[PDB]
Amino acid sequence: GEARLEEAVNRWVLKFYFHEALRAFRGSRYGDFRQIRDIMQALLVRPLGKEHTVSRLLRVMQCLSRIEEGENLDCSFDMEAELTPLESAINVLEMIKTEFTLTEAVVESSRKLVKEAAVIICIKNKEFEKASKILKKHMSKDPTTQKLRNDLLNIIREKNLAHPVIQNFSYETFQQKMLRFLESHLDDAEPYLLTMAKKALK
Amino acid sequence: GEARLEEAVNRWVLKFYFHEALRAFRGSRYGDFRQIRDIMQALLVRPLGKEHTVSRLLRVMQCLSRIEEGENLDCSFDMEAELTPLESAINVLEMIKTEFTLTEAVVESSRKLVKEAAVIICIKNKEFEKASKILKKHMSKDPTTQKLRNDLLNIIREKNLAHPVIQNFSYETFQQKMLRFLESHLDDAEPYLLTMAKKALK
Amino acid sequence: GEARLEEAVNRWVLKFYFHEALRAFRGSRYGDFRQIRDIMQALLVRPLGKEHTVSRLLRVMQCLSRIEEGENLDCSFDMEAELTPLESAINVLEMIKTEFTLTEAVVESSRKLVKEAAVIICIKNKEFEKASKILKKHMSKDPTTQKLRNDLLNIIREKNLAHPVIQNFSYETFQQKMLRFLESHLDDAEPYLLTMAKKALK
Amino acid sequence: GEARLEEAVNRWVLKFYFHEALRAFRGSRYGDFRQIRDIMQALLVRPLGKEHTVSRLLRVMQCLSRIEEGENLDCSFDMEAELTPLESAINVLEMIKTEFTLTEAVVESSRKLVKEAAVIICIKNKEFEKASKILKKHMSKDPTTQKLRNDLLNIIREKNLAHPVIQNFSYETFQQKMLRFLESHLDDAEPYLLTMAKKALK
Amino acid sequence: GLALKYLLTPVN
Amino acid sequence: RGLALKYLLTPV
Amino acid sequence: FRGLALKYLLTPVN
Amino acid sequence: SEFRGLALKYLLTPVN
Repeated sequence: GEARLEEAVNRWVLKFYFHEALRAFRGSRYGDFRQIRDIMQALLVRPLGKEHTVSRLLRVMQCLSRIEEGENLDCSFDMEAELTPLESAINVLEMIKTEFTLTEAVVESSRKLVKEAAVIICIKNKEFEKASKILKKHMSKDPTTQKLRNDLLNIIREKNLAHPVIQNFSYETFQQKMLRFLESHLDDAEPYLLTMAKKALK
Repeated sequence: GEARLEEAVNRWVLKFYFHEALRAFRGSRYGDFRQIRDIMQALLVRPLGKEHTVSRLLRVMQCLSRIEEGENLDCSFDMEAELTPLESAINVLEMIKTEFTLTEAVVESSRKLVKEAAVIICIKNKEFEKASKILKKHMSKDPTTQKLRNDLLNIIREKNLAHPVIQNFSYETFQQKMLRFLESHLDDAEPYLLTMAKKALK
Repeated sequence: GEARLEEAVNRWVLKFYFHEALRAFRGSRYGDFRQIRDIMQALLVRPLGKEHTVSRLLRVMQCLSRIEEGENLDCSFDMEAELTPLESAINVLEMIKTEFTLTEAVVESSRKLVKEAAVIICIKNKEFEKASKILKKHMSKDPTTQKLRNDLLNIIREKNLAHPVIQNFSYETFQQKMLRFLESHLDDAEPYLLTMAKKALK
Repeated sequence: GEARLEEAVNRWVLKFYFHEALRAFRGSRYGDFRQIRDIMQALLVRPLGKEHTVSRLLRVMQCLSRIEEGENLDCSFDMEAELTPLESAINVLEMIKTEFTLTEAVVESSRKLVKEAAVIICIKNKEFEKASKILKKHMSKDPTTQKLRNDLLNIIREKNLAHPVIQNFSYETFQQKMLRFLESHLDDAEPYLLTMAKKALK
Repeated sequence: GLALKYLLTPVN
Repeated sequence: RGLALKYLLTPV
Repeated sequence: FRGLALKYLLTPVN
Repeated sequence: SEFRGLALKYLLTPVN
C-alpha cells in the first residue's frame, strides 16, 4: 500500500512535467524542454499505475522529443537502426494515428511536413544520400507531392542548398506547427500538482 | 511567473523522492533506491529555490549514493576518477560535519566506519594496493584505530581474507548503520506529496 | 586478456550457432531454430568486441526470427509498438538494405513477399481489421501491387478465406523463400568451431 | 553426423562458459555470472549427448546460481514452491553429495553454512516468520549448532538485527566460501575453447 | 518497458 | 531437454 | 554495448 | 552542453 501511494504521486509528477515541457516547447525554450524530458525518462522505470492515462501523453512527448532533436543527425532514438530523429518521429506519428484513432486525412498533412523537414535537414546538412534514402522511402510515393519529390530530387544531385525550398525552410517554424498539431488531439489542463501550488502560493 | 510555481513543485518533487530513496535504502531495496536517485539527479538541473532549503538532504543523499555504490570499485563520483565510492563518502561526510557544524564527538565513530569499510571492501576485491593507499591516507594518526589499522596491514600483506576482521565485516550491516547515522541529522518530513497522496486514497 | 579471450570465443560461438540456426531453418526444424535463437540472444549481452563482424549475420537472424514467428500475431518484437512479427520483419529488411547497401531493385521483390504474407496471415487468422491496416499502410501504392492489393481488399471486405490467393498461400513456402533471399547476401563460410569439431572427432 | 558435431560443440561451449562463470563468481562479478548462467540455461535444451560428462559441473552451477540469488527471498528456483534460493541450494547440496559420492562429513560442513545463511538472510530481510520456519526444519538438529540455533530464536523473537550473529554475518564471505568448497571437487581442466582462444591470440 | 516503450531520450 | 529442467540454473 | 541484445533483438519482447 | 545547476554541486550519480 506504501507502493500504491508512490504510484499516485509518480503519475502526478509525470503529468505535471509533461505540462511544463509543452510550455517550454511552446516558448521555443528547448533546453528546458530537454531537461524536463530527461526527468520524465528517469520517471518511466517506476510504477506508473495503469497505462491508459499517460499513453497519449507519452506518445506526444516522444514525437516532440524526436522533433526537438531532429537537427542532430548523429543522434538516434531507434534501438536497432541508424534512424534520424525525424524518421523516428514519423514512426511515433504512426503509433499516435493508430492509438488516437485518427484518419489518414487528419494525419497526412503533418506527417508530410515531417518527411519534408527530414529530407531538407539532411540536405541543409550536406548529407545527400540519406536525403535520397528518406525521400525514396517516404515521399517517393504519394500524389500531390510529385512536384516536390522531383524538386528535392534535383536539389540533391545538384547540391542546390541555394534553392528557395531549402533557404525558406524554417525548423523553428516546423517545430511549432508540429506542436500545434499534436496539441489538438490532447486535452488542456492544469495538473493536480500545478493547481495545488497556486492553492498554496497563496 | 509560472516559474516560481515550477520552482516550488520541483522542490516538492525533490523532497518526495528523497523520502522514498531513504525508504528504499532502509528496506534494502537498493535497486529502487538507484532509480529514485537518478530521478533526483535529473531534477538538480532544474531551479529549486535556494540551496539551503535542500542542501541538507542533498548531502545525506550524496553520502548514501556513494555508499550504495561502495562495492563497485570501478565506479567514481569524483571528476578525475581516482576515487572509490567510499572514499567519496568520507569527503561528503566531512562536508556534513562542516556544513551542519557537528561536533567531532558526533562524527568520529561513523567516519571511522566508512574508513574501515573503504579499506576492507578493497581487500575482499583483492585490491591490496588500493587498500594500502586508503589505509595509510586515513589511518595514521587516527590513533586508537591502533589495533584495527595494524590488523588490516597484516591482512593486506598476507592477503588474508580469512581473517575475522574481513570475515565478520558485512557491507549490508555497514550500510544500515550509516543510514541511521545520516537519518538522525535529518528532517524526515512526510513530504507534501505523500500527504496529498494519502489525503486522496484515504 | 582473459577478457579479450571470452570475446573471441563469444564470436566463434555466435557464428557457429547462426550456422546451426540456418541449418535448422533450412530443414524446417523451427523448434531447434527457436532454441538456438535463444542461445544467441543470451549471448548478445556478452562482449563480442568486433561488432561489424557479427552485424550482418545478426540482421539476417533477426529477420528469420520474426518470420519464424510470423503466425503468432500476438507475438511482438517492438518495445514501442503493436507490430505483428511480419511487420517487424519488414523493418529489419529495411535495415538490412541500408547496412548491406543493397539496391531497391533487389530488396523490393522480397519485401512485397513479406507484405503479402503479413496481410494473408492476418486474413487466415481472421483479423480483417489488422489486415486492411497493414494493406493500406504497405501496398498502399500502385504498380503490379495493383491486382493483389485489390483482390486482398475484396477478400477482406468479404471475409473470403476460401479465395485462391488465401487457399494457395503456404507459410512454409514463404519461409523457405525468405531464407533463400537472405542466404544469397551472406558469405557462407564454415564456422571455426565446426572445423574443429571435425578435426576433433573423425 | 551433423548432429554429432553439434553435440560436441555444445559440450565445449557449455564447459567453456561454466569455467567463465566460476571465474566471474570468484572475482565477485555476479552480473557477469548471471549473464553466463542464462547462456548456459538456454544451452541445456540442445543435444549434449552425454549427461555424465557434464552432470558434475551442472550440479555445482545449480548450487552457485541459487547461492548468487540467495539475497532475493522472492526468487524461486523450484517448480512447485516458495523455497527461498538458499533452501534450494541446500537441496542441490544433497544432489552433489549423492552424485560426487562424498561423505556426510565432507558435506555437512557446507550444508551447515547454507542453513545458517538461509536463516540469517531472512532475518536481515525482516522475514522473521520464514526465518523461524527454516530454522526449525533445517537447523534444530544438534552438533554444536546447539547455541547458534538458540541465539537465532532469541534474535527472531526480539527482532534483534543488532545481534553480533546477524551483525557479523557477511553474505559475500559466505558466498566465496561456498565457491571454494564447490570448486574444490571439480577437476583442474582448462576448457578446450579457452585453450584454442589462446593459440589464436598469440 | 514504459521507459523503452515510450522512450523519450536518445538511445545513443 | 529435461537437462534444462533437471539442472535448472535460472529461477522460476 | 550489450544493447546488441536490444539492437539485434532476436527474441519476442513479449 | 548546457545549464546543469546543482547537478554537479550535489552529484548523486557516478561518472564512472
